[PDB]
Amino acid sequence: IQRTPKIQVYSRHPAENGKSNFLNCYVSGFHPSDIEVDLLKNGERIEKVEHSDLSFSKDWSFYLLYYTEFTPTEKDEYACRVNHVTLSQPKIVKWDRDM
Amino acid sequence: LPEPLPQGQLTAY
Amino acid sequence: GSHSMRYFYTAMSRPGRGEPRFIAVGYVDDTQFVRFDSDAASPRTEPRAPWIEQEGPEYWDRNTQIFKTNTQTYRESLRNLRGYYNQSEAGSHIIQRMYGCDLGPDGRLLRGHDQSAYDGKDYIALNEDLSSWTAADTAAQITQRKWEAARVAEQLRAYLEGLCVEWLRRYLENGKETLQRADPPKTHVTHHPVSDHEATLRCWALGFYPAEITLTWQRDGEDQTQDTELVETRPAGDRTFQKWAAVVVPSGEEQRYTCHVQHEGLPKPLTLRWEP
Repeated sequence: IQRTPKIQVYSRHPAENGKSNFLNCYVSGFHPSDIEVDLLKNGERIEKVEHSDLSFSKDWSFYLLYYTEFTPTEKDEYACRVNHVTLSQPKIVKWDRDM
Repeated sequence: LPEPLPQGQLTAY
Repeated sequence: GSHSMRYFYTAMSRPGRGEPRFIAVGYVDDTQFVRFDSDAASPRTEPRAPWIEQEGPEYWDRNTQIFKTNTQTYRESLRNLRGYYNQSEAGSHIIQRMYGCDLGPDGRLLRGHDQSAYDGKDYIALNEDLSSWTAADTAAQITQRKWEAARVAEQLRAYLEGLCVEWLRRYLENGKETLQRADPPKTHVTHHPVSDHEATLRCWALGFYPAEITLTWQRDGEDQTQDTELVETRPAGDRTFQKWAAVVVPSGEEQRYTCHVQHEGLPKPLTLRWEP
């Protein structure tokens, strides 16, 4: 069978507007490993997003971390868009500095 | 260090 | 006083899109230190932790030979398993293997591991005795017979009890400043009203290593296990991890709640409460 990914969008350091930080999108618990992940800034795909090397957990499910540099602000909206064979359409998860 | 290869042919599944 | 080394192999077929991809990554505890990807422009083992960079050319070429050979062999294995399950040549399939050694605080193999899965389901594993196999089904039984005839278990045991432990101890010494350094979590409790008479108390643990941690909410000294939302520990990207646990409490009763944090890097377990 197939397992749908769990998704968490958060920053490396506590969010401080005007201060450089790192935006992370952690996808995990999914099986087959093919997965599409983009980080969005106000709905637009950020370009130089990197990710960790494919690895997996004891239950065989895969996990990957996607990240990019980024400067938090008062109105700029950030989110993570993920698509997987288990998903009917891309799933959007907005960044909540309190999550 | 990962598991070294055998002297002969690596056994497939 | 606790350490392990693990290698994770993932081989994925993709009919119509080339030969199966083989990826291997190596970890010491929660720190990745090497990688290999058959899809790379120039497939070679690459360092992923600073302390492994000091290894010389022979180490890297030895690693690369191992992974390049595994790449070809796991393409045969995918073909074989497809046959064992009477599956069509049209589907994509995955074989995963994870193996390694566990050390106690007083060196020597504590336990060895070797497990493989097909399409996410357990397929075959080496038993704790490092001499016998446990096959999931009649298909895995074919692999078992092949491996017994090729003395696979005996070779794996020799590696797990020998080189695996030796190299793990070497890595632990070379990277002792990080691998043997437990960073305690920075903690704090946040309060988020959810209605006129209910509020969310969230206990945060940030910047810790290793990933192992215990975060629990107690009400009057009683665990609120069934009422706690506990998120999966996640990587910060700088080697450390983050985690939180939240509970919805009746407004005005926040002091009846305590967050308890246990982690190797802390001088003593922590007990936190919301501080207005």
